[PDB]
Amino acid sequence: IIRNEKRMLQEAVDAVIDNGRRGSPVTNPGSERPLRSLTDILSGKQGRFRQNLLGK
Amino acid sequence: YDGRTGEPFEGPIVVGQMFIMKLYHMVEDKMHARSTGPYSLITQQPLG
Repeated sequence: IIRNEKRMLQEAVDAVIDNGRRGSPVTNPGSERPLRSLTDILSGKQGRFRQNLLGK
Repeated sequence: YDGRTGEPFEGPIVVGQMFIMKLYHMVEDKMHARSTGPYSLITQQPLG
């Protein structure tokens, strides 16, 4: 049980950082769109560096 | 001729009936300008 939850810790935690760079991404319960994590806000064409700070 | 002057035009100009249409986009709607409005809750940027 220990290894089970102790590992679920690493997967959840790392999911809050980059969701989907390791294993299938986690989405809102029962629906579709994968939760946008920290690293998911930075990268991408709409990243805050672009859609907000390099143009607004 | 020229309704402004009354003198004709050096060359001839084709004319006559044609079918045209006023498209959806009308400045009456699209045209806009703001001064200080609401801002995106996250960052204080304005709204498209």
